[PDB]
Amino acid sequence: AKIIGGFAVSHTPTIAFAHDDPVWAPIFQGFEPVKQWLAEQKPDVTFYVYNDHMTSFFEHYSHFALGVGEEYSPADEGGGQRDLPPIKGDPELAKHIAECLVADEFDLAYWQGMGLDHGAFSPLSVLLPHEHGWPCRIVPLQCGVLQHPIPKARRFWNFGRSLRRAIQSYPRDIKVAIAGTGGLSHQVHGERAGFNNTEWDMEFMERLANDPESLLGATVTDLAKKGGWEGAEVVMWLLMRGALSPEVKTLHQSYFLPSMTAIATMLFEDQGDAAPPAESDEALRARAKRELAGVEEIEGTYPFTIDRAVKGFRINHFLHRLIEPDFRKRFVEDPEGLFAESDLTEEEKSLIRNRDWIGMIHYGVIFFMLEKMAAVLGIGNIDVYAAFRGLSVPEFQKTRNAAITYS
Amino acid sequence: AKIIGGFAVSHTPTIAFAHDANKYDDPVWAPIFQGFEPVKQWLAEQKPDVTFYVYNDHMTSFFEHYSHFALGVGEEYSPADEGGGQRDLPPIKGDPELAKHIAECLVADEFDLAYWQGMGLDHGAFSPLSVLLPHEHGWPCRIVPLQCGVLQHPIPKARRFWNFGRSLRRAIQSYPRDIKVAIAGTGGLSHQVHGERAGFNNTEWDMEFMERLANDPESLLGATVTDLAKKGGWEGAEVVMWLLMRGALSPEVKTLHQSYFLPSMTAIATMLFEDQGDAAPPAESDEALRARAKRELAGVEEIEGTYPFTIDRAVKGFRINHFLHRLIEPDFRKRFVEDPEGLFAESDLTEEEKSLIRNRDWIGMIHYGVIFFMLEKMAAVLGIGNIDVYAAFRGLSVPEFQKTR
Ligand SMILES: O=C(O)c1cc(O)c(O)c(O)c1
Ligand SMILES: [Fe+2]
Ligand SMILES: [Fe+2]
Repeated sequence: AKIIGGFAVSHTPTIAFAHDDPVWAPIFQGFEPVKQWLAEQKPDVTFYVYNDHMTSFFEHYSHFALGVGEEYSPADEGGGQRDLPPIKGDPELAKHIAECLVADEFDLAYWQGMGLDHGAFSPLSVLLPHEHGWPCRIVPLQCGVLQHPIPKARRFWNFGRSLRRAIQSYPRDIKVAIAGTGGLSHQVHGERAGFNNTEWDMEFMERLANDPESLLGATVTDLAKKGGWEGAEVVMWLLMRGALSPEVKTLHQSYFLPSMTAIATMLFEDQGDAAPPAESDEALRARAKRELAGVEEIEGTYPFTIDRAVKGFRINHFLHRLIEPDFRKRFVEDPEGLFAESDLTEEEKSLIRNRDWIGMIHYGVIFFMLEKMAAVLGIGNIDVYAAFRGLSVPEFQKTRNAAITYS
Repeated sequence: AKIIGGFAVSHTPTIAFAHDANKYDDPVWAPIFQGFEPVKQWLAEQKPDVTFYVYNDHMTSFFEHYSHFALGVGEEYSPADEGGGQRDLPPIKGDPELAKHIAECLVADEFDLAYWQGMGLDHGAFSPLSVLLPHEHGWPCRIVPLQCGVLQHPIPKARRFWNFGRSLRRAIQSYPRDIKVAIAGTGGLSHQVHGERAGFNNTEWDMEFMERLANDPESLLGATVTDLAKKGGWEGAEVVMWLLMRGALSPEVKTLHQSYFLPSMTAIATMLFEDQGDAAPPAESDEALRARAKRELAGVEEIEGTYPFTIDRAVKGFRINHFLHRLIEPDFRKRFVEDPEGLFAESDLTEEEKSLIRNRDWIGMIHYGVIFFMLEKMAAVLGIGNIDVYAAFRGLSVPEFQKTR
């Protein structure tokens, strides 16, 4: 319910290839005014804004993909999975922001179970004591900055403005940290590959702390030019800085340009507000809940909200694979071998084994995986409907105008 | 540039099913198919070049990663597997150009999108398409599928679907090419297909909502999910997708057709609309729009050795980028090293895309249409560092290049 402040930090696979000297040591302590501040505050959760560099987001690619799931392992980036402990997520804070954001006409994606690559883990494993677990929980916002067109900077800034008061209206009194990673001036493709611009970096940083809104007119061009093509991903800093106070105070501001990137780092301390907010936090809580208010009075109905998807995820994911003609062939011949290899708990196993249709709907399975499972078992949709209504298929077809069957 | 009209239709898998079984003959399905004919033939006469196609996917191609407005930008689309194998239907061609133009306009109008390709279409798409268009090897037109995340709540507000169609019109209308575009809205009508409530319908609501959608759509925009699903069943609330297509037609439309059948779980319904032009020139011009639409990559052309990864690039790039993306699989990892020709002979890349890789032609891949992060994976897979890559991008040698600080 309260925002402690947000760190802007480069994410780079070189901070992770090596870490994991005359040239390194000066930036490792341009960093830790905030192993420090992440450890005296010890945030409950960190809203983490980053960019997947075409590892877990490619064939289907989103502009603002909120992470909603329980844990996040290291994405295998082509160099094997980096030995790190799975860091926890925060589904109910994830859910709550999704409700405020959609309510304020931001179109999200939601994702679960996919690796986090160096976009997240490289600066993390240097800001955070990651020896057996990580000191806080994570709400990853994966932005879509690589495949144009992409949201305008003003759209980034505004998302941040909404996100902030989405975190403020959260009913649990915890503290949250923001993190808009990425940047700064660099290009890593084309004949321009090596470009930098430190005359811009310094202006963008001083302006991004004391006057961000003068950055709201910047097109991709102005950005691509003043900082490299890939350096325009600092739209994600205008996101992060959006969710902080109007006025703030930089209690740190390091910067060093070694090999590939301008590696900078801005630490913000959240002041209070510019005034009370226009709409109260309960009236915001009211508005985020309006679309599904009193859905509880509908019976025999199990809304597939984020919380149900997280609870359902392992059995859902498992049953989703029936679309693979090879998975679904073992499912019929050697169901146990499939079970033993799964990561399905034992009631989940029983539910499928028993073909307990109504039980899966209660438990969290979404119908359309059962549609698939029915079809794989050569029993139609109708038998599932019948079994939902505790009726025999003939007693159920009596309730329809005609008796058709289908797969 | 020309929007001719728009139709609405259920995408029940029964339609697909009754088709493949060829039941244009039996008591039950015979009148239902006859309800599709007015849309069928309107399509066969108007001959649109593109159907922009609003549908929903049913946890097939969209599960572990799940977006609201997901624009198919790719070049062609095959039927998905739903646990029983792909149906027997030709792929259907896409329209990456118009997809790219629309993408452009919609982001300008502050719609956060997703782009996707390579992925099958499930009964959401091919169930009514199989019955509305002829297809013994060859669909009569192209499509731009818009896949809507209507299943995992919260989803966009009803007014946000409407508003989408509203920008979608101006975008489509502003496309600098003389083509006929039709607009499809699929899903519904009343039905609920999970839980103890399964079997629910409401014919009264279906009829109130279709006439309202037709003759007074803005009256629906305040509708919440709880309204829609109390009135129309849980999965019947997917009719916000009819709002969206209605959103991209004229304020007034000629409703040429309407049919209703309720054989089983689903109210199988259809509406054909004829577009009636704009009865007053709009508050932003076709040229003013296009300007505002490339606005942010305006003058990008003048930047040396910069190759933006726009959607035309991504579509050009897709087969090689997909091949180079599989290097995160540890099995694909090592065949790429132990038997590259075996991996090449099994792939679907042109011979040129193969050579560009065999050569490790770093800078020739960047201009072919390969994104750098796909090479960043390729370099570290094969032993090469990124150090030589950046240099090759400039023509410099590994030791000459490092001259920087
Ligand atoms: O059983 C049906 O009539 C039905 C099944 C579906 O999977 C579906 O998406 C639908 O709209 C209707
Ligand atoms: Fe990045
Ligand atoms: Fe549907």
